[PDB]
Amino acid sequence: DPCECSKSGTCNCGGSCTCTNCSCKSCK
Ligand SMILES: [Cd+2]
Ligand SMILES: [Cd+2]
Ligand SMILES: [Cd+2]
Repeated sequence: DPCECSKSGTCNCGGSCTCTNCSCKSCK
């Protein structure tokens, strides 16, 4: 299962990360 980021289509890691198995440079 992909991360809500790639799943949903619109990442939302602006501020704090909550989702699991992430891989964004805006959080990581
Ligand atoms: Cd993200
Ligand atoms: Cd994240
Ligand atoms: Cd994510």
